[PDB]
Amino acid sequence: SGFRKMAFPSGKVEGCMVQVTCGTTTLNGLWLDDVVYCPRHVICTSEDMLNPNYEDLLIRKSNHNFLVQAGNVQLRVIGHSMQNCVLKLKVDTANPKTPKYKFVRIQPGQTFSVLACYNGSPSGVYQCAMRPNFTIKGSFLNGSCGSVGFNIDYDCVSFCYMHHMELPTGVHAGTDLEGNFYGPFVDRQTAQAAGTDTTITVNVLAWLYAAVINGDRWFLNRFTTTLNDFNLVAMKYNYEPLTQDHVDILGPLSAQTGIAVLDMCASLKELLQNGMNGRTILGSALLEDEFTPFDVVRQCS
Amino acid sequence: SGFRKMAFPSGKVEGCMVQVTCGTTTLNGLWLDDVVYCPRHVICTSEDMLNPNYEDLLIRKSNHNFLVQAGNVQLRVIGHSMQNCVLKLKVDTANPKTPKYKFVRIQPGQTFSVLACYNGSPSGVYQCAMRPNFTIKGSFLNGSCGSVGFNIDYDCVSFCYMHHMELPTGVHAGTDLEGNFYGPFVDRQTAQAAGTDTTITVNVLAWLYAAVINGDRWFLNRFTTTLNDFNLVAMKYNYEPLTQDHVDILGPLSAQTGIAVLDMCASLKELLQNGMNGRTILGSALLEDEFTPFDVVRQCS
Ligand SMILES: [Au+]
Ligand SMILES: [Au+]
Repeated sequence: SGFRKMAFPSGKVEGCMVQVTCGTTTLNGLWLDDVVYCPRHVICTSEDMLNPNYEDLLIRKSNHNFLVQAGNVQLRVIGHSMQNCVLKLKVDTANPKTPKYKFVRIQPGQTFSVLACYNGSPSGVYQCAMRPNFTIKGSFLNGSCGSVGFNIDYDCVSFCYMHHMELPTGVHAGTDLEGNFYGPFVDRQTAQAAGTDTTITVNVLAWLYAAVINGDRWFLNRFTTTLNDFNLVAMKYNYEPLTQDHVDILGPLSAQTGIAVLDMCASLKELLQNGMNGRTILGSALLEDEFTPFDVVRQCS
Repeated sequence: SGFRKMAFPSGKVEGCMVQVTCGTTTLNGLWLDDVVYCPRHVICTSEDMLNPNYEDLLIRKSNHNFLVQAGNVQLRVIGHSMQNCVLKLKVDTANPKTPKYKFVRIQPGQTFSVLACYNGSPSGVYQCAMRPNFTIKGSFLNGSCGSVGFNIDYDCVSFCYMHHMELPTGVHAGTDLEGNFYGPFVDRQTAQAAGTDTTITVNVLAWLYAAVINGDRWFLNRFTTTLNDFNLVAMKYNYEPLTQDHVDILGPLSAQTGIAVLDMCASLKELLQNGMNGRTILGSALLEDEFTPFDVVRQCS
């Protein structure tokens, strides 16, 4: 038994992490096959970030200006192009540690594991979630740009995130592995603000289902509710509106616990209306919303 | 910026994870050099766990009774011995993915990253801490025995934990890589209880120092205190008594923030005496004590 914030084994991704140095700036790149993916702001300095015509600055850059390093080995760049906000550095030698992988753009609320990297070397791994305002609450210092978020299905490593920016409000923003930013954020240093960070409601119920099968049952209570009326209380406390799909995904969680999805919404409804009375659920004094229903069934498999 | 619960990159440890099957039971083993380390309860069934003379059951076991599997490769066992509560299965082929490693027995309060494994395959990685009652609050299902906890220093992978038991109270217990259990727990299914889980106080102050450099400063307050008098309030709320060593380890954290260690103890003292008024620190509604002072300086490096 036991429940914890778990991240995927990052071993397959560590073998894809390289260092990219373009002029004076340095960050990390994702080495898959014979292509190295890195944020396109590597071709910019601190003054360009104020407002960078990225197409103009790429005109002055050539193949030998991109230094790809994989430990004590230097990769030879023989081609480069700009795909949205990412850089595709074609190299001559393929990555021998390339795993089974795809490029998947995740949805708001889905979770993924992030490998923090600096100078192409992995520093740590933690679990993250795509907040409804299309930001993430990760740990990213300077030089962490190029770090990726991934999911692992048996043998397939599903790359989904790449760090780019840190907003002036403390959170972070980035793109998928195709270069398209998650949300209305641009790779430019300006006054960017994210929306009101609502709570992934389907991820809270899945987390409450994990507390039931682990001992924490003091929040279980003798009330039920309807989907429309629970969404009224959920909308007041800045929660995501629950849909019929979210109810279905918790089906397996409801089938094993024998607690209906609407009965869990009522118990949650009382936690929003009465608080927690100083008590804890699964070692947390607040309601955790960074566990997908699939994250629970995987940890309780 | 940003602060999160980070675990070490588990890539170096994934290359050391094998499957050990002795008779009807199966679990994971740590393949370093030509030795495979696994809990010695692999030679026991469900009925033996009631009370197992481990020396007697090992008399009936030979080399061919231990099946070591590394994916689609079977390892040949040519030697086996019992070191405390671990099993040393000598094999004929050395592990090519053996990293730089040592066997270090950590102290209560220190942190380490755990790789959850089932049937010799890594499932996830999460950060853990050695609670003062010598247990851990990890996530371990059936078949997770043999999973290890580790720290990584540049190139040295410091192995420190190996999962063995799940107590009837929900927490877990295990040994170091030399077989010696952490605490007064035995590899036997009986009525074992851990002591009162106190709070690692030095790890709370280091966590509060991380909140200062990240924005969360509402808990900063205009009071100071002494070490002896803070330990009076700390002893009431089941906290670890603060020593002069704990004060010194926070030196770097106090030097950069310009907040004295005693000033942080006073702010914490008010958090224990007044609660949190429903507010959060670093996204948590309680005081987190699973961050060593070195865990903070590493994340703020
Ligand atoms: Au960066
Ligand atoms: Au086990």
